[PDB]
Amino acid sequence: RPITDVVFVGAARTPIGSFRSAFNNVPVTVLGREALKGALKNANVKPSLVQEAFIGVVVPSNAGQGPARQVVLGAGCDVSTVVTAVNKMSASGMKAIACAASILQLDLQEMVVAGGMESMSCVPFYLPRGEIPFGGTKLIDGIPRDGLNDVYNDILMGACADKVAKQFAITREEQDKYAILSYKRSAAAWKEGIFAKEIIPLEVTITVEEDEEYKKVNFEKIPKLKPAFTSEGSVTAANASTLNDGAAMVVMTTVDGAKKHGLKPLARMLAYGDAATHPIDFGIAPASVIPKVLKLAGLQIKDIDLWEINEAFAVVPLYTMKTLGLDESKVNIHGGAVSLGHPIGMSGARIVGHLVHTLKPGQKGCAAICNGGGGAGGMIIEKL
Amino acid sequence: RPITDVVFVGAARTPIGSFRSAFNNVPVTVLGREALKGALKNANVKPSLVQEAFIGVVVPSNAGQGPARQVVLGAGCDVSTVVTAVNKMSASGMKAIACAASILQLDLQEMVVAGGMESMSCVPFYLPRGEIPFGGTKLIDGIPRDGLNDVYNDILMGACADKVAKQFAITREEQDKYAILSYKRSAAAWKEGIFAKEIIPLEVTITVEEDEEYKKVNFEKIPKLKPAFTSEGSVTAANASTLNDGAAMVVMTTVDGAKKHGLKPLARMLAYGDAATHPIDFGIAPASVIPKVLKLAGLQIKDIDLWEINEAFAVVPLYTMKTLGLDESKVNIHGGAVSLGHPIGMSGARIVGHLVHTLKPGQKGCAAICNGGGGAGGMIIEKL
Amino acid sequence: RPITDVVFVGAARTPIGSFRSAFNNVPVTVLGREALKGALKNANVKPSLVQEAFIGVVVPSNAGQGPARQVVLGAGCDVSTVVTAVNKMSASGMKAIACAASILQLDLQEMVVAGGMESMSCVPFYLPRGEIPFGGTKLIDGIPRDGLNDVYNDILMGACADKVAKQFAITREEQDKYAILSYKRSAAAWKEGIFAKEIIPLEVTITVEEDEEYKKVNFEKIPKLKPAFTSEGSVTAANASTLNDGAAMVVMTTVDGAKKHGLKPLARMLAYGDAATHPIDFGIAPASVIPKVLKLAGLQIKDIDLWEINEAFAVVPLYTMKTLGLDESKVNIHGGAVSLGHPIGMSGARIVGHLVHTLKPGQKGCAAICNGGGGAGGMIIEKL
Amino acid sequence: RPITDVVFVGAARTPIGSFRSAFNNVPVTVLGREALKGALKNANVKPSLVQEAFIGVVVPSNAGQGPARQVVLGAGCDVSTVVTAVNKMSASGMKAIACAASILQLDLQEMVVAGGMESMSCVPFYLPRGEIPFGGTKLIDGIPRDGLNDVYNDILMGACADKVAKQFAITREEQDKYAILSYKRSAAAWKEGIFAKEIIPLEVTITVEEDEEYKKVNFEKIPKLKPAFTSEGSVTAANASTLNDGAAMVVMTTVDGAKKHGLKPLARMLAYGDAATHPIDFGIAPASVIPKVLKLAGLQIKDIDLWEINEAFAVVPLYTMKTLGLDESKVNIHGGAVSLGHPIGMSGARIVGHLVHTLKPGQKGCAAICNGGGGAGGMIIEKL
Ligand SMILES: CCC(=O)SCCNC(=O)CCNC(=O)[C@H](O)C(C)(C)COP(=O)(O)OP(=O)(O)OC[C@H]1O[C@@H](n2cnc3c(N)ncnc32)[C@H](O)[C@@H]1OP(=O)(O)O
Ligand SMILES: CCC(=O)SCCNC(=O)CCNC(=O)[C@H](O)C(C)(C)COP(=O)(O)OP(=O)(O)OC[C@H]1O[C@@H](n2cnc3c(N)ncnc32)[C@H](O)[C@@H]1OP(=O)(O)O
Ligand SMILES: CCC(=O)SCCNC(=O)CCNC(=O)[C@H](O)C(C)(C)COP(=O)(O)OP(=O)(O)OC[C@H]1O[C@@H](n2cnc3c(N)ncnc32)[C@H](O)[C@@H]1OP(=O)(O)O
Ligand SMILES: CCC(=O)SCCNC(=O)CCNC(=O)[C@H](O)C(C)(C)COP(=O)(O)OP(=O)(O)OC[C@H]1O[C@@H](n2cnc3c(N)ncnc32)[C@H](O)[C@@H]1OP(=O)(O)O
Repeated sequence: RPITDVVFVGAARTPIGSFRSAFNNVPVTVLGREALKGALKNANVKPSLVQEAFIGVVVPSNAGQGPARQVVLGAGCDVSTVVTAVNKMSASGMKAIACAASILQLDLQEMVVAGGMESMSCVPFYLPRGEIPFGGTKLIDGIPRDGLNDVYNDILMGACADKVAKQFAITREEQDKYAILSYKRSAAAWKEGIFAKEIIPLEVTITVEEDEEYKKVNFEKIPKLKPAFTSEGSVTAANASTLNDGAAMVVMTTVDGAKKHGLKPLARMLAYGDAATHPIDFGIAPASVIPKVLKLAGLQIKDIDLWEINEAFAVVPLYTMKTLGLDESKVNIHGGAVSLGHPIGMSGARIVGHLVHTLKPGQKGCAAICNGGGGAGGMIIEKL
Repeated sequence: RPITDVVFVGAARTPIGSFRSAFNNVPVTVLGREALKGALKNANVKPSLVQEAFIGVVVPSNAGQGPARQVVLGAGCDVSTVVTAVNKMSASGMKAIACAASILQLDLQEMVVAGGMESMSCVPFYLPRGEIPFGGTKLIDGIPRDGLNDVYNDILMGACADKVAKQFAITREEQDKYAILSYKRSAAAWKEGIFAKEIIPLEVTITVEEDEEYKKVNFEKIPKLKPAFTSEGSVTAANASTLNDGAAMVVMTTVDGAKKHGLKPLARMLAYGDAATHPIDFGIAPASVIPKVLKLAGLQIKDIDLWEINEAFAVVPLYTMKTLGLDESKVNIHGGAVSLGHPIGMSGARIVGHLVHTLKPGQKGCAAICNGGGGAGGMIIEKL
Repeated sequence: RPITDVVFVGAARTPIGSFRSAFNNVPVTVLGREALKGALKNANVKPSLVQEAFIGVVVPSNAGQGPARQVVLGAGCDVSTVVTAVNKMSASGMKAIACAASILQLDLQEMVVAGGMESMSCVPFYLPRGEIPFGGTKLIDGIPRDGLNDVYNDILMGACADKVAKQFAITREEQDKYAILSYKRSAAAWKEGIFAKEIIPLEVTITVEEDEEYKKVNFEKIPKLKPAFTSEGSVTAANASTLNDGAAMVVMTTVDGAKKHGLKPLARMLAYGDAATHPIDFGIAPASVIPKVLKLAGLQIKDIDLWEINEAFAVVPLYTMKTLGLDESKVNIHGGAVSLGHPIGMSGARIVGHLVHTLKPGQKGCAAICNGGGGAGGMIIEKL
Repeated sequence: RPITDVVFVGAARTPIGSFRSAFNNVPVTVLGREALKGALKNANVKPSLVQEAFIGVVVPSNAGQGPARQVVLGAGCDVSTVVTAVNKMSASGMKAIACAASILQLDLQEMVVAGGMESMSCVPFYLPRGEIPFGGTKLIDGIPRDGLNDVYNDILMGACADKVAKQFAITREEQDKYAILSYKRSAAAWKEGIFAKEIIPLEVTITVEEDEEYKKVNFEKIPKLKPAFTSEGSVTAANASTLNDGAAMVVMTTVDGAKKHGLKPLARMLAYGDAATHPIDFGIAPASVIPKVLKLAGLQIKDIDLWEINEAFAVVPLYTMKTLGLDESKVNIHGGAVSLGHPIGMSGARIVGHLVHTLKPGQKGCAAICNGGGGAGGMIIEKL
């Protein structure tokens, strides 16, 4: 099969909750379950048709055995469904979609689901096994420990971004200008109904139906903030992604599978892949994966109508756009992780699902998402 | 490409350590690093040639950001290497190999490594985020919580095995006879040098060069033990797999990649896949995945020379053999997880690597490994 | 020396804070320090004159080394001051005063301070030393563990009170009537300025100057509440004492010491002592200690103008009054622990200090306070 | 009464166990129970005659409600018995005896028990109440937190001793010579049967009948050790007291009570008291309390036949002896806390009970014990 036989037939996501707020105490598996129910409904695919699932999640500690399996069975899929979880840090939700696409192209399955999820609010603290040391010991926070602290450099992802920003003269002022644009774009998109196709609401009693993060902004305060990660840094709490909860899922099949069940293909796969570099330099990895997947698709930069370059920090889209010569009016046009937030296992799936829904038929979209350890995932789709 | 273009060029593993013993306080990332270095040496592949890695690991809590990445960089691979972790419970090490095979068949990479790892000794305890409730709360053990307790039935994997055993009249005595055979087969294999090709030793100061579990047996005591999981049960500490630490890796390429680099293919891929059923019934899933992968390879039961059916409990090989009509003299002939131990992320890779080394040229081997949540992975290879 | 040579020259207390409210995160040592500064100021005694201190505190875990010493040095006393802490559960603050009185009567010191303190809000959770058990373990709440759970019966103090209430036909209705009277008396006393002599305020920024608990009442809801401790119980959250934070201190000397420093004796000691019975029956112990200290003072029930019978539960003053034939109009006339709250190490000192301030000159007051394990302290003073 | 009317009629103690060794996991209340039963048996006093108890214990966290009460009821005393715990750090066991003596002299009771206890092995770790902070927090060790760290200087008691040693030229070599003498004196006393009168054994299954610490010595290694507390320090693990478990109790009455019950007085009280100085200087406090209690008894240094100056560190007896001009052949003649160990709540009672048994009729003994926060207790008795 050619890669273009792989089609997306549905996509949905939860709202993104703010840290310890809307989805406080809501396990990641609940979020994933509701996103998957939503995606299957969007696809008009009954859960019993799903043969296999790949779900990204980075720090599922204390969510119980096989949280990806919990999601799939919770969404009503049959126990015959095959399920795997993947962790590629913030690329997890995209890599899950890639793995699903690979088994479809090899005709190993016909109907598959994929996506990503994270509850950063529910990440626990750790105590090591064995003898508690005389004199006491640290209760370890799983978020920096397994999520956000670089092992090799022993500094947070944001401090890595400070390094890249200084090296490439990406100023505090440019980062704040970009952050403001992201917040304003997120608000405009919500007002225009842009997310209506892709959002499913949750009851928690309250009903959560809107992204929580993007109203949490004070434009006048942004240039006044102190550096958040290093003493002479440029990255701040306003121009960095936030800690968040959410899930995003897609339903994928082959052209034959769609015909067989009378489904409407929403988009098709053109290319996917990954690139990596030094851990501290994850911020430049999207600029390497993008040419790689363009080449796989037989396309050039001018052929992409919309870019989703995950806003890990304002630093990353800024580096990527300037280094590759991208038009900012075609990049992250409905906001991104700086203003919508960043449940790390979710975001890679969210930005792909967003392109599936928001591209006009015929248009091509490219998503690129950097990840801890120095990587980035890339993916190109064509709207149908 | 055809699946038969996918070839294994190397395989290696650490010894398996017993719980809180040989590899006590040794992070999973150290174990995986040494297994990966060993596999690359076995393949005569310089680490700089590795383009992508998939590594299985089930409960990596508190091992730091991106433990699979830590392994790959620790082993000397270039920062350009693409890395993903996978969790399919005890099938993780096998599913990783499958994912690697898929991208090789699609010509998305040429040189890939895959495997699995677990340090059960280093799994931590959890405390949830937020208010410790008045009256106190439970400090949670990550091993049952994220590893071994079934979410849906709220019983341990061994209690699930008790259920399957009683349903299908797999007696305590049959389970004990199988357990004794496994311990004896493990000791005989060690004495005969069977594992010399696949083992790499580790310095921990001690040198660990031998599987620690298989000498921890008293044959006369085995029929005297009480049930380990349920009051009227048949599963015991002796006829159940143990808790362990270890890692296993393989190096994979295409027939063209092997030619290009002057490498000797050891084995080729014939088929891989997965099946699943009700979570409590994971023990019967290997009996479903085996016919599935036989059909994918165009083979019958008689065409397989060696079976590796992971010994999660003696129950599982016994059910599988009697349901499919397998010859026990061709099943788990050098022992298995009851006597060698079961680092859950490792075992699916171990049993495939074992077939790569121990099959005679021209022979075909089938590996099947059940997993929490109701699944099993399957794989068939042919020795060259 | 006769006991009547022992005189009180000052007394002060903090407001009582509600659980995890006004004094949340304020260590017990801060509360004790401010109460002791206040008492010394009330006495017109410079801190350098204090020779010895006894301070009651029941659960000082994690308050650091020698919290009683911390209080004394924090209040400005010289390092030459001798300091001891005592724990007699809820009798601690009274027993501390008794011990101080004993060394004054023996002329072993001339100027001493005594009192009680507790921060129930700051009591920690416990994890035992050594190997954390496989499968997890309980994080133990210090409040029930070291404060409120009876060791012998393995039930809470309130469940003990249910037992005594049922045995002596002290009804739910009588307990609620008493609880209402306590809340109304507390409010009336605050409005009338009754506590103005004895209270010192604290800055925490906010200024805490009033008892927090006594406004936390809904009179209409009281008869509607469910039992709080046992399924068919009579004790409820409204008619039981609450969990609270506070400290109370007194300054004591001999008649000669007062003359020497030109101090005004506020009251003199007539008798003190203790009685005890079966742990579950602590509620009847005040009725035994009262005749004991009356006999020591050469007095009868009619000779006491005011009674302070600590309101551990409404059960306890009710039992005591009816069994001894006391006039309720002379008992706990300005409220008590049901409505003002009950920092367990404090209350014994509070009720004595209250009598020191609120008796008219010439009048005699008797304080009696039951305690976990089956005890009660008693004390009689004469206002001067 | 005169102080000389107060008589000791019995004394006993557990062996002292080494940290996490003989009495590992044995609650302090068990140790105190057995010591109290033993003392009552030594006195030939039936437990039902005991009217009141004072028991010292410094860090009873997680030992349950009212551990002193648990000891008294566990020993078979009547529920009518009045019970109080006291904490004066390492003076607790002595101050308890003082408090008992005071109420006997005032004729408030006739038959009283007193002593001290500690299980340092069972001291727990602490987690504060409320939100675990983002980023994690310290699991606190109760031993330094509530036992051994000075609050004001934020250094351990051993670091305070380093300060006193350097200020007064008490050399490493002098401290080591004293430590060696203590270990040798302890071994000689054990061999000579010195402790046979005062020890009661315990079943834990093992029988513990001997002090565990004094054989844990290597004389040749002592001068080779590194400082234990400060980089340029003189205090080492060998010349400092150790962490230990144990309990010691006495039975006390008046000359009239002894006559009434046909008991033999063993010793009489001559004086008791306390002194204090700056917290870091607790090591010089015994040199202040000794002249104080000598004056109270109308005695001089030459009138004392045996000194028990608690060996918190070798520093403390050395300072005391040279400052007061004491004859070392009369000081700690059967070893002390450096070689026998130092359960902090126990030791003040142990050294007084030891004098009760080991003094010859007509001899006078003085005990002095320093304590955290800057204090020392002192006591003088006369053997009958
Ligand atoms: C490797 C590939 C990747 O994807 S890396 C990305 C992974 N994710 C991350 O690294 C998450 C990084 N983010 C964080 O760690 C947190 O959000 C950080 C930066 C630490 C901020 O947390 P925290 O300090 O708790 O936030 P805060 O809300 O209290 O803000 C601090 C001060 O800044 C202000 N602030 C914040 N946002 C805005 C805004 N949009 N507009 C105006 N002001 C803002 C807050 O008001 C606050 O101010 P103040 O100090 O209280 O006065
Ligand atoms: C879903 C797909 C899957 O892969 S499921 C499988 C995943 N893994 C698991 O589920 C791990 C299951 N195993 C376990 O949980 C533990 O190994 C269990 C069964 C609990 C045993 O742990 P534990 O009780 O600590 O072991 P233990 O060594 O103290 O043994 C208990 C008593 O039995 C004995 N015993 C043990 N093994 C043998 C043997 N081979 N021969 C003779 N005797 C044996 C021990 O001597 C011990 O005896 P005793 O009670 O001390 O007298
Ligand atoms: C041995 C000698 C001694 O001194 S023994 C005494 C030592 N101290 C103790 O034993 C403390 C005993 N008290 C306690 O343990 C707690 O205060 C108990 C009883 C458990 C209550 O705690 P908690 O359940 O958290 O309180 P809550 O405020 O949520 O109340 C529960 C429901 O009752 C109500 N309530 C309470 N007080 C009143 C009142 N004064 N008037 C009207 N209603 C009241 C609350 O509104 C609450 O109602 P709801 O269930 O939320 O609808
Ligand atoms: C304020 C009034 C007071 O009463 S203050 C006193 C209160 N109590 C205290 O302060 C307790 C002070 N003691 C302690 O904290 C511990 O005992 C300290 C000093 C920290 C020692 O603990 P730890 O380091 O675990 O001991 P350790 O047995 O491992 O010994 C360390 C090395 O020294 C050696 N050592 C020890 N004792 C002896 C001896 N008697 N003869 C010869 N050698 C000795 C050990 O062999 C050990 O050597 P190595 O480093 O393993 O080679």
